[PDB]
Amino acid sequence: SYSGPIVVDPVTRIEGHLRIEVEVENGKVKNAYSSSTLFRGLEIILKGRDPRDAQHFTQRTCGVCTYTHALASTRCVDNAVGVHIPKNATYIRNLVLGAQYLHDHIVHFYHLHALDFVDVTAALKADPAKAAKVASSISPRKTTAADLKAVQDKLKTFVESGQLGPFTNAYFLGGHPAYYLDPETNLIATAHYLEALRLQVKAARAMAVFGAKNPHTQFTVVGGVTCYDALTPQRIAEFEALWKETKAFVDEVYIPDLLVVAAAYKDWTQYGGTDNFITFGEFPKDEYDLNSRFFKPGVVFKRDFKNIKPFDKMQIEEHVRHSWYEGAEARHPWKGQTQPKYTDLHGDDRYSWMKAPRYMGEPMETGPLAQVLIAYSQGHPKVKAVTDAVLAKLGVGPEALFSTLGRTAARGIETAVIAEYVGVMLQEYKDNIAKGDNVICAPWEMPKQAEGVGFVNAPRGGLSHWIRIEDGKIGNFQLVVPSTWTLGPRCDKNKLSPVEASLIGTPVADAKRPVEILRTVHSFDPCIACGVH
Amino acid sequence: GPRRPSVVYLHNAECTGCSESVLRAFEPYIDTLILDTLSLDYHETIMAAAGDAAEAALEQAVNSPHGFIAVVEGGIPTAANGIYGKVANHTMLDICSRILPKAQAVIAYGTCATFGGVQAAKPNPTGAKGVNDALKHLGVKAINIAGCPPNPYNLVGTIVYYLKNKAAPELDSLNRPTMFFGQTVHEQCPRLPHFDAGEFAPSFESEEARKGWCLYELGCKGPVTMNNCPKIKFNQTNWPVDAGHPCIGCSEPDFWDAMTPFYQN
Ligand code: SF4
Ligand code: SF4
Ligand code: F3S
Ligand SMILES: [Mg+2]
Repeated sequence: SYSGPIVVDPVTRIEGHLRIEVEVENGKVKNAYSSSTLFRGLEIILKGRDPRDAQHFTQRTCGVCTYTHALASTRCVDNAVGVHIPKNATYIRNLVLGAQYLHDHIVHFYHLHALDFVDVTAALKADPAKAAKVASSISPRKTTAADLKAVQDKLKTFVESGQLGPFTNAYFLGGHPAYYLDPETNLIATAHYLEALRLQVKAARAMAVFGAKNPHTQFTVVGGVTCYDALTPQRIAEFEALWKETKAFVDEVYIPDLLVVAAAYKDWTQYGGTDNFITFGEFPKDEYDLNSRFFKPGVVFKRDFKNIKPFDKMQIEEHVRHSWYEGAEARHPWKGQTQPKYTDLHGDDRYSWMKAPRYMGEPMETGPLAQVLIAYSQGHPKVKAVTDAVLAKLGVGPEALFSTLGRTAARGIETAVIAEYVGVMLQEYKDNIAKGDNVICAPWEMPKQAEGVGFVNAPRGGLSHWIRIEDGKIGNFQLVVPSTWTLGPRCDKNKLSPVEASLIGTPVADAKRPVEILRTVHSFDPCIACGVH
Repeated sequence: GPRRPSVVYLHNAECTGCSESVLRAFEPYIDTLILDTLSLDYHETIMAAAGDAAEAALEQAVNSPHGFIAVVEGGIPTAANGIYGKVANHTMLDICSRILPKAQAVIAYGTCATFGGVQAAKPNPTGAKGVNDALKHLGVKAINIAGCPPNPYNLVGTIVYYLKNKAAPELDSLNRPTMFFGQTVHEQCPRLPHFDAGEFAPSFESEEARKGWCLYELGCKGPVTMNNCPKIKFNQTNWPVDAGHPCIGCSEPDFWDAMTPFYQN
């Protein structure tokens, strides 16, 4: 078994530019470093600009989690100027965000994560009749042998061309000891990967119905939204049809596949756990009360879910000691600093362009596992029902959630819960219009001096944008992004970040093809343009 | 089947919104594009291989005797000898300098790759440049498909034209295809009769905005922006002004600095 270093650079099937370094001893990871290798400096660029312009710049933090930063910046400036947006603006903003979750998580599972678990080439060996019986046993949607043979025939032609394209040099080519699925399950997953390529077009289109376009929506303003056409029955019906189809795919395709893969990889309940969790809540009734959100905020330390702590936004500090910025002083983001200073890999013990956010000094996982576990522990009835059903189907106890497998399952749970909740929000929105409320934007005034903060729980977790307005301009603007929490480096107390800590203990069967490292890293759904900005 | 043309897709200083836009391809869809039309031989967002295996896949594609087309997303950071952006511990400037002169054709996809984009906005701490600007000394002349992100119709149409004709289509003075970028957004806009009548919405909350009046007083950059947004739309369904929001000028060079404040004209 292997002892020595392993470097994965680039980590593919993420957003952005990540280098993972590990030290392996006798076949298990004993140390890890998360190195983000692109900086853009959007916070520097924003200084001095009109606060109304911020959302347009910050949306370009990330086009995978598109919309989320426009929403965070608009919430931030809304908050700074003290505007209470109309009910319909909250509904429309919430509906577009719900649609973003569905798009993002579907694409993550199939197009980013699944090639760590699915040997596409082994699908060529499959018996399509057996595969169809399996597929039809796990879903109410019935699949026939001919349906899957059509996929197998297309794949065969592609592989026999010799041009493997995105599968070139895959870790599974020729077989790999860490790839466990049978040919039939590989064929089912491959068929659904291909189906998801077309389904995600619809899921993204749902955002454009109200939000102009995807990627990079263009319907938010300080004070509300601009899309008067979103009040019309025709646009609402268009959104509703796309949502319904997307939800059917979640319920009938994604969740069953997630469960069939998780059952085959149950050993992955043993790896990739973390200690502490933070979440901001999402889908407000009241833009100024996080506790009015469908998912509520909370903080948990050392897996102590009986003692959820309230979220105190003043307990966030972003460290730079192990990052490529000047000095070593952590800052709260209303006093944030973005002062690049590169020292190369491990120069002066610095190894990333991400800052290292800490909450009360602790490294915090954020994202679906945090949102799901915290909501479960707050008694959220929909999250409890789906989570319990998933654990029962897999035949595991709640402890299994603290793992790479658990995190992957939580992403599915979140998707299912949000898919259902979008229908509730949609009905509430219709009901509001029917009462005669046709207002979508409220007037406001720019203060010369103000502070503001906006909170979004994005697909990867707790996103916050922080503004200091001075002379009516951007004095300071700081983004603290979910992947910054999860994938940032060590802090000035030398505490490993969640991704780094989670990698300790990872087995590596073949150091040339370290798929186990990818499985854990991908389970966090890294977004490095987000983390660094 | 016939050999499919090889595409090497590079990611520099980018947000991945351009990659995501390609996933939105419609008739043809992205599955058809990568199974039938093209061979997508390197693409960090979706490729199976990682690390050394991904680097080897890149080398295999670039050195193929069959040739390749490069599609490039993101600006190239040039400050401090390129160190603000690295892949496999090589600067993006070095990677693009080595690869792009070997391509049979280069397409710069998105305003970042074409013109420098969001990270090139003042004060441009990373010294980000568009592809042609960064690599002019090497003779690279990428076809520029602008927008933040562009319409994926425009990428697919350019690729199809090149494969059929073995040449770039007619290009404008910013190296953008005239078949997509030959008209202003504004001359194509449904609100143009209101513009002509001097019927401007004074605020987003106004009855005039509700009635679909022109967004020029609220900052619309349609009159100074070349793109096909009102014609093709996005996602087969909408575009900014039809969603009630001004155009921000996102297919134009330097738009982050030239078109701001976004809510003024
Ligand atoms: S052009 Fe816009 S959407 Fe494309 S990579 Fe640049 S910032 Fe992102
Ligand atoms: S809304 Fe914009 S693009 Fe349309 S007519 Fe007015 S200025 Fe022109
Ligand atoms: S902002 Fe961009 S997407 Fe079209 S409408 Fe204006 S050129
Ligand atoms: Mg920041």
